[PDB]
Amino acid sequence: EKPNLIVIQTDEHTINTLGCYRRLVGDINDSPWGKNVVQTPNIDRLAKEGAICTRYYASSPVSTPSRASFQTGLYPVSTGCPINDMPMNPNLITYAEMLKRDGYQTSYVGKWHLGGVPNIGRPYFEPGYNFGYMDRTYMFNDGHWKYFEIVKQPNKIRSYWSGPVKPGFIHVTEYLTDRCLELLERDKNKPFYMMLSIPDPHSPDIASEEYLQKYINLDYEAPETMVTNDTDQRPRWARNVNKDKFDKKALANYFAMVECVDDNVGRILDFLDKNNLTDNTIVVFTADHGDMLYEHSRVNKGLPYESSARIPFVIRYPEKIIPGKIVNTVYTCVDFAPTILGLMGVKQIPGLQEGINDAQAFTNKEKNVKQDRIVYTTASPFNDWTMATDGRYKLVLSCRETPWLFDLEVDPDEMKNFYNNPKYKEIADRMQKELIRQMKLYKEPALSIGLPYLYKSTDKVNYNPAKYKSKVQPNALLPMIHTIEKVCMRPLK
Amino acid sequence: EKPNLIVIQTDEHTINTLGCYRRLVGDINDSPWGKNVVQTPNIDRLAKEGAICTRYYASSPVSTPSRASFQTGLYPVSTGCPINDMPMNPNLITYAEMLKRDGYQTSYVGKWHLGGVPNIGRPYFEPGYNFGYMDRTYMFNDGHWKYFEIVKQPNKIRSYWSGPVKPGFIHVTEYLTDRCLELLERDKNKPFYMMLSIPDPHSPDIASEEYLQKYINLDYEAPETMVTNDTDQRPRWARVNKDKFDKKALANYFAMVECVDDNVGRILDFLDKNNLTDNTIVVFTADHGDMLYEHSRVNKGLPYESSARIPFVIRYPEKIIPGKIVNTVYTCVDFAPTILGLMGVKQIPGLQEGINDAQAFTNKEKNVKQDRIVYTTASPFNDWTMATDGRYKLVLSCRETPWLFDLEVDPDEMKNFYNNPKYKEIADRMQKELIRQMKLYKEPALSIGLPYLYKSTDKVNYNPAKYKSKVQPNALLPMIHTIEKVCMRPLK
Ligand SMILES: [Mg+2]
Ligand SMILES: [Mg+2]
Repeated sequence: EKPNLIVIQTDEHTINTLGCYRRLVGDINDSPWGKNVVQTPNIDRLAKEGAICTRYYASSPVSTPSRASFQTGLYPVSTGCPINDMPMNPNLITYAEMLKRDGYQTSYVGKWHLGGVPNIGRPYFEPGYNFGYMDRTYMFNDGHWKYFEIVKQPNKIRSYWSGPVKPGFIHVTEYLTDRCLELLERDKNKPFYMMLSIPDPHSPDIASEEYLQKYINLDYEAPETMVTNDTDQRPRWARNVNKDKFDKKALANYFAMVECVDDNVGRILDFLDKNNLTDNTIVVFTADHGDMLYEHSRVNKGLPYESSARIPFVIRYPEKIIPGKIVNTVYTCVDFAPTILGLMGVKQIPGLQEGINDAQAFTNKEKNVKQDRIVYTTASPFNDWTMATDGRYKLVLSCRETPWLFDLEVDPDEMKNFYNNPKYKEIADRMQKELIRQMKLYKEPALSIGLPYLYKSTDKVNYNPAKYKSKVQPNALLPMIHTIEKVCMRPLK
Repeated sequence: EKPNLIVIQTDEHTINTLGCYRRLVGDINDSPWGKNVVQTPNIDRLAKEGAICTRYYASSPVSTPSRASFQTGLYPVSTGCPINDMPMNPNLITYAEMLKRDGYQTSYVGKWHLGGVPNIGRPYFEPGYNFGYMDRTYMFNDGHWKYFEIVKQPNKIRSYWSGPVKPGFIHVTEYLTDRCLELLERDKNKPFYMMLSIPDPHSPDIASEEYLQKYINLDYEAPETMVTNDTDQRPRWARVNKDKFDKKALANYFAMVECVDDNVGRILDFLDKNNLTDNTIVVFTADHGDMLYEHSRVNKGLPYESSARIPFVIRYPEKIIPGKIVNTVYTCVDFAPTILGLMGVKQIPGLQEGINDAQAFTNKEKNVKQDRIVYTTASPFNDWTMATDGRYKLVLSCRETPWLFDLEVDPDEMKNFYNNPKYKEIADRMQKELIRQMKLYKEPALSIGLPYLYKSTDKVNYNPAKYKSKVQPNALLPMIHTIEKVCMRPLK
């Protein structure tokens, strides 16, 4: 009996907003922002009835590069899309194409960000190459709107970022979930692969008023990693919101968005239970990247810090995954395709897979799983930092700062550098040798660009991003391309 | 046994630079520019040994839209790329994909213009989706550079617009022809489909000195269709005066065509030596033509015959009788259905907005003519639409009142017959068909709400800026271009 696959992805979602991750490091009611943190009962069910990954990271803490690595089993340079808005190479084979080729009905509902399509001020559905997704009716490339209006039935939709909900407006999280439930009912009696990518926790921290009412008046605490000018000891790749400008209204909005998400994940899980698909359906809860959310005095920033770099990875496969399993092995989005295809018995993406198939970690009987492994992450807009982690030690190399070594056992809040401590010399050496080796193997763009990285603490910063930029002539035809995309390619009539 | 397919396509190539088309309308040594016109012996061989199409037009007289229509059997709006630099829909099936599905080894050497990839100052090889093409090593998206230099063997090339020529420099036409022949030798004993798209005629008009010396000092005459500021009676959609005629540019254009024709001979000589002529279909065509000083215009995509018409010569010795002339009107939308019908290959699944007229080439008629009207569209601004039955050409526009052309009575297209009472019924039946086809093929002008004039009494009230969009610039493009040059398409 071929297992079904449902992947639920969020955008800019910090693991600290999930109770499953907060309980792993302490009380579920303690958070960087205190006790009024959002509770995630429905997502936490997947952890309780399955496996939680404590060291899952984005290949790059930016949307397009991470999403690309999740589909391809490849680092962002080999996907064609290391920067946002770049098209993913249409010739590359995705895990969805492998599922399609094994007789699976494939559907994507939500934000793609891999099609390279223009912004038309409204959701751009069916964007770019299918990449193995048969139903892309409710797949749109990019947008931060919170409300949708349905002008024509298929997917002719007007989008709105803010404002009260007008009479025919639907909150996007509910809409996309409602659409996914419909496709799930149609394919419940066949091998099906559904991916719902919800964009809500993302940047425009604007939430539904029925969710905001529950958080706007509550009290929140500024994260203890927040800085003041005289207490700023952060690396320069992270030097912004000082403790004085911590915004509790934006925090309440983010918490309200996460509750809408968890409620809507529950409707998907309630459906599976009612239609008896829980046992033979693999459910994954994940995100493209996380959010600093005022931690380290940063917000919405692609950083090697845990809150931004780390992504939630919770998987429930009742048949082959024991409940309460914790996988501590370090992983990136490059590992998803080989691992998910191995777990489902499906053939691997042919040729180069720069990741590992660790389906054994979930299929074995060990309640706590850890393998000795190092993984590397990359910076998206400017490739200005690189990072390697073994689970406890995190090494950051940059053209904007001298090397930084973090110890999560001794300093979980990543507030101190241990690179120059002679007691950590062997660790630093091992981590630096691996980062350089992985940088060369996975074609780190910084090496091709010749960025001035500092591999020694004696080095000085000499970096102007302008020298590595290629100024570009503006296309005079784009004003007319935008018109034909709106009125001809994606018409509201 | 499955026939081979070789398609040779040029860029911005007027039919009047081909002697096959010049002899169908007058003397071969008679041109709008005089008797010093380029002679095209090798391309003329395909007309003599096969069929010539007297009324073949581009779907849109602009590169990306016409190229997309040729591959997909669809008008440019349905290809995803009605305008240049827009990418073709990667989900669409091409005739190459249908050939790949029937065992054909498929290859493209030259300019694609459908991948939507960025300009990197050098050729961008392997551009975007394969679209049924299995060898795209020498397929580059866009660029009209005259010389290539090979830094690293596969496809790592630096490009020159026109240099004093250094030792490593290879002229693009010869380079691309050299690579096609290398791929043709490797697949000669298997069913093969090769397309060679040469960008040469389309250009900043710069030819190799070996070919330019043959034309730079000769004498050329300004076309009689040229106008002065005081004798201009052209439609406003076409509004280079005489005296701004550039014979040096013309010489460069003719020298470019002679290099092309010589290089087509090498492909034809290869087929003859390897005995592949009889079971290989060879097609010579172009995306669109060039006004080349005719109607006092040079490179503008217009409904005039020099821009709108495309060369279409086809030789299949097994099924096509030598000397055939097909006068049925066609657009590039018709190629895929017809080529697949001719090769006995499954038609592209789903909607085809064109016809499979392989019977016209296979039949016993030396002069084929069936009643049909076809339509062409304007690429950048959808400002004009055209319909033709072969003799009468109707142009509708937002910049001018309706224009009816009679190519029997006025082959130089200088007069309007729409408001001639003898042509009232023909104009009415032509306009009805244009509007019917415009609605059927989703003409963008109707969707944009452009102010098209459907009566001679109408007045032009059109502001293009009212229909154009506001475009914010992308901050990331500077860094994306660096990644493309150093990571995606490196010279090292
Ligand atoms: Mg982002
Ligand atoms: Mg052009």
